[PDB]
Amino acid sequence: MVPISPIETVPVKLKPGMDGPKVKQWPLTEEKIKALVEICTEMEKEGKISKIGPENPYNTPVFAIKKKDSTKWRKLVDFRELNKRTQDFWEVQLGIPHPAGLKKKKSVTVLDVGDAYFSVPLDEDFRKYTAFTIPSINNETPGIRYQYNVLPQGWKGSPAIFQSSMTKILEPFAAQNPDIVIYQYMDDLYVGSDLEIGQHRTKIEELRQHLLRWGLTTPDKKHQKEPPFLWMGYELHPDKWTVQPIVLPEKDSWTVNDIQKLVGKLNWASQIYPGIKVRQLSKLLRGTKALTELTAELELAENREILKEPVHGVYYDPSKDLIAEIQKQGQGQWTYQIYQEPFKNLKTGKYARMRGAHTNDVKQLTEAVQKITTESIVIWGKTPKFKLPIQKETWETWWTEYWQATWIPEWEFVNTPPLVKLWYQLEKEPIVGAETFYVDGAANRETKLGKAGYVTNKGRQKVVPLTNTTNQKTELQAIYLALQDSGLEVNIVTDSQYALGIIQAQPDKSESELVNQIIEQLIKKEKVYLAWVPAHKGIGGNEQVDKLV
Amino acid sequence: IETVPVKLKPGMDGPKVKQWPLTEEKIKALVEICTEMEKEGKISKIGPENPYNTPVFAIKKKDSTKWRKLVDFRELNKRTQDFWIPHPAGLKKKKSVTVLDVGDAYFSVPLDEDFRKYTAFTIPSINNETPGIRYQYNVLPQGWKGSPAIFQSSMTKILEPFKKQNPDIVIYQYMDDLYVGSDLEIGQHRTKIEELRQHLLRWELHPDKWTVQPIVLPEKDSWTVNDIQKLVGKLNWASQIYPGIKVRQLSKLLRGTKALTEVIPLTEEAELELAENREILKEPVHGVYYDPSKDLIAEIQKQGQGQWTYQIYQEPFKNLKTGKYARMRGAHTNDVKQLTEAVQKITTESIVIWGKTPKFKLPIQKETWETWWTEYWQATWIPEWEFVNTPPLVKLWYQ
Ligand SMILES: C=CC(=O)Nc1cccc(CCOc2cc(Cl)ccc2Oc2cc(Cl)cc(C#N)c2)c1
Repeated sequence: MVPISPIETVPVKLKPGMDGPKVKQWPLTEEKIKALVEICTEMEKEGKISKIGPENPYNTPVFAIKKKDSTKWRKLVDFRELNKRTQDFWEVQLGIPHPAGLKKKKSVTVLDVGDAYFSVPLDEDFRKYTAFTIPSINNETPGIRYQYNVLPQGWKGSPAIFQSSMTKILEPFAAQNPDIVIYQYMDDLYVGSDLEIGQHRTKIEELRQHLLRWGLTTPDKKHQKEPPFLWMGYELHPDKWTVQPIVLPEKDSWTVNDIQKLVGKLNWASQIYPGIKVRQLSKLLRGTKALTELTAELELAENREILKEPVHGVYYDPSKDLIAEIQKQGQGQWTYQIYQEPFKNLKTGKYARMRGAHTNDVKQLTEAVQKITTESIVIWGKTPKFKLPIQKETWETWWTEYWQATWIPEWEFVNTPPLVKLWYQLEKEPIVGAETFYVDGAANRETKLGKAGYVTNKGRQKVVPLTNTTNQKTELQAIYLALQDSGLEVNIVTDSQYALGIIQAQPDKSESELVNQIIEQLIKKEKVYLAWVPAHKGIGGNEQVDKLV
Repeated sequence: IETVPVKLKPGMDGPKVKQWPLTEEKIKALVEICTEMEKEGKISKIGPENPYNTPVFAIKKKDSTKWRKLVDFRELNKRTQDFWIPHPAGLKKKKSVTVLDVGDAYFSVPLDEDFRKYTAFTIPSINNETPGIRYQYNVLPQGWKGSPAIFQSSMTKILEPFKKQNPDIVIYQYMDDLYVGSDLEIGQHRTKIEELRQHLLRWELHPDKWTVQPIVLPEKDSWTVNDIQKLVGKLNWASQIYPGIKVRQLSKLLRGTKALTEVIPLTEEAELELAENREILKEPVHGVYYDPSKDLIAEIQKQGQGQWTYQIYQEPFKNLKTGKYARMRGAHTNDVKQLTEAVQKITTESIVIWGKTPKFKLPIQKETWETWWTEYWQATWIPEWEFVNTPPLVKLWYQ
């Protein structure tokens, strides 16, 4: 009998002010009661549990669920109340590794630990609260009473405590064997090395002996898992990886739950499949929080054609440069590919414009860059070099004149149309020899009726009356009218802080048709100088009188 | 060497703050730093029974090519129990002030064994491959509000000899930094600082002329319509700050639908109204006082060509401090490096003037700032901030 090293128990307490779980045992069939007693008796022999006296006041229900096969019954303990009453543990395995991050290893072995939670002891002081009772047959005897001596499956602390224990044991072996790379995830271990398959399977055995010293079971038999490995909905292959097949439901009538399931399934496909877009379906979801409830459908039918051809991703090589390329898909949609070698994509993806009233392409590309940047630092611990469909001169003009501060990391122009551009550019000084339009607009709140127009320095004038409008709508129309009726160069004076704030944000597309018409006018002008004055101060040409009448 | 009792504020649990992604070299930097801190007892590894967490990252201070560890103790500091020194008004009035790092001193003092579970941080792993290394501080941690307050007694004893030697040298402490001022205006102040350096081993900023820079109006021999229109707009804005500003005579010049580039001669009445407004803006603002119970607000505007303006206030139009920052520092091509340096200079000025930091209103989208500001940050503290997404029309007026 060689000595097993002890696993140090994690000290566990309950949430403050909670005594513990006192929940009555559910009624059970005689066959279920018998089945539970057989399982528990074996476990008590194993040391997983021990019988407890009447002193313990805490109890958690137990149920029996039967897999028809082997007429077999499995014990299910419901710790939900003790889970609510148990302390908070450190955030554990938030997120999962992404396949494009894995480097290539000549040999890779996967070991799944068995009865892992039961191989790790529980803190003696907390065992009192894991108590359950097996009802007696006919309820003519006191029910059998048990407590756990190890980490119960389904308990709150079991995953966190297991992973902490597993790391501590693994740390020495990894330092001793730097050539191997070991990854930890849940009840599995991924060991990879560029070693010859001989020395690899040798160190795999050495690691298994190392776990034996602390009493951890491992698959010594030729591991049932062999490449390809299916892991977290990924198909993993020695030189390639891809997403496990995606199932998009087909129904003449699609409930809201299917669109919520179809949009997420499309997002998952987008990490390796280029050109996936779920914008039209997500718009249908909006305004609806109920499961029971298509223009768009051609793009969704196009997604099925895209998903019909197989697409795979490569693994990451730290020696080569990391590169990301972005394309404008239209309707605020962006598509990107991250790769190190041409046509060999580690991963792909999409970006959707944030919910805004106005916007432009340069801002959206900037946001796409930030997202890819954060995603890449997560996955590869570095920022990629960017290939971007914007001229250097265009980005230079934008950031030097944008009122906000902005930055894009190292990048280069790629001439893959459509190219992001600045559609219009306001002047910074008034234009000599350009006619000056003083504009104004106003509406009556009660009647919703108003006027918009202008007076100019050459005596040109116009006032147009309007039906279903507001002060903000009229102020914009006035500017719009000045643009329609002026030459290619024009000075426009307004008092609307609302309009200047819209124009000074430089949209190239908008929700309001009035804003987009102004944009279309600005694009046609050679020079436009937009100046602001305070209203009702008697500035000349500020004909509030004409539009208010 | 006796740990002092510390607890959280009543009704407040420890900080539970998500750690954000770090580049590989910053992870490698922190691994080297925290391994050595373990050997020196500064920190010790911890387990999953600790649900608390505070973000940590790495920076390179100027004059060094060695990584440094910064912990974002903002959430802990706000949840930390308030600890029971009036701010030195002389420091802002002193000709020259020098800033020193006293953070290493805190590591000699043990931390109360009960409070350490609240100083938990996590070195992250790339791609969630291995779980993060979790530590907790065994000694007083840099960046914590309780670290200067607990060490105040020791520091008072350490610098009591130097203070008696030089009673014209001001001393102030904020976080892990020591602020030493003087009216000496001597290059020997640099050596006298070396005297304070060795004295610490045994055991350059100068105030701006104006707290609030004046509002100025152009002086011209010929005015255009556009010139008079921009003037009336500025004066109307200043009328919110200053009482007697009048725009009536200048607006009467604008009468008629005149072309923007046309020159208007000023009347004698219009000249007078502008001179009376000049005189109004020469005087200081009326009844502007600092309340230590209120927050300071700092707004920054990007002016172009590496120039940045800012104003510090508590009540709008009652500015306690305004100023402008230009730089030849290695930030000409990067707007975010400029803003981050600007945010640092303004917060330092804020520490000197009131001994507290302001809440910034930054002219930048959140996602851009959050992705990059740690790349250029060099200070042991971190202020608070929010994001301005609507362009201010006032930008021209501060220029
Ligand atoms: C016959 C050759 C062969 O099969 N080689 C091979 C197969 C797949 C991938 C790789 C390269 C990346 O794989 C790893 C890389 C490192 Cl450095 C460490 C552990 C790795 O394996 C992991 C990783 C994860 Cl996160 C999850 C899983 C699972 N399930 C397996 C190589």
